[PDB]
Amino acid sequence: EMEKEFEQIDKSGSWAAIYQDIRHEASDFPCRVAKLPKNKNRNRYRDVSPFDHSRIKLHQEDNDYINASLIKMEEAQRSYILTQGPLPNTCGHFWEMVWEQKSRGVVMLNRVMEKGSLKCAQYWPQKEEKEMIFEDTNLKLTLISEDIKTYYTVRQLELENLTTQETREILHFHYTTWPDFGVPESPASFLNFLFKVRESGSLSPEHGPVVVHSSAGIGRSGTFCLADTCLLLMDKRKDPSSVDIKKVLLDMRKFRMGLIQTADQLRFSYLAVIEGAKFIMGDSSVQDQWKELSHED
Ligand SMILES: N[C@@H](Cc1ccc(OP(=O)(O)O)cc1)C(=O)O
Repeated sequence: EMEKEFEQIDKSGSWAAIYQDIRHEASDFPCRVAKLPKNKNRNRYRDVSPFDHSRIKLHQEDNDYINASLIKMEEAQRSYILTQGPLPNTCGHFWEMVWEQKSRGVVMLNRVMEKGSLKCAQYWPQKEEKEMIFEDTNLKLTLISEDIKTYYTVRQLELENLTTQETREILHFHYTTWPDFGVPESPASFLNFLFKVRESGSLSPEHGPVVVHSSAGIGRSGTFCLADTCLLLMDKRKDPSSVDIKKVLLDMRKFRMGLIQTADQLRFSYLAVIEGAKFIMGDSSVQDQWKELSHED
């Protein structure tokens, strides 16, 4: 059980060590392209890059680079694209990637401004009268409507390939209360938000991979993804005990570096998967409790 392990680590107060071990066993693949001099201004953080093997390639004959990675979870049969918070010169690229990869949803786990600094460009329109047109990638983006809650907002955006005039609806799930390098207020609010994304179809296989991002695209992003895959893995068999969280986090780190930034985010991942397992096991009432506990309205 992950719960027995949880209790053992907790009793022994060894989340730091456990996490140092993950950091030490994590894959290390080259990030040659991320490091090319022509891509310097396309990376927000010097120490956070996409491995070449899993990076998302833009279909432009100019510079196909974007700081984004495809986390392809074989056994769980679910993919996600983790990316950094778009920079002012990479918002067109970001939306280009969304169009090309056929994503239906974008999960934003950070705020534009955090800790007195700009952690991500304002890459989507905050009002409907004012659409965005990314000239470099020939795309148009319009806010259609938004549903603001206490700690998150869900937006319905319309993305148009100005070249073909094809149009797509993109859902934007914005978690506005998760501290950079922190953990959510409670498993309840996080699971409530996670099920909002799930219930939307965004995570479905009929669509391209959902784009998940934070500021670096690894801390809060990794946390979100780890919990989801773990819950999906136990869902296929209705067997929470067959899931090894550390092992799952490690398979994910083969696709992108630094997934889950602190020992507490790791600990929070366990709490979230343990609590979410109640639902997986047939107690669907727990979903209503998360809503309550979340205090979304
Ligand atoms: N380690 C760098 C870059 C970094 C930023 C954010 C971060 O987490 P998040 O993916 O959750 O935005 C991880 C790393 C920083 O501390 O500024």
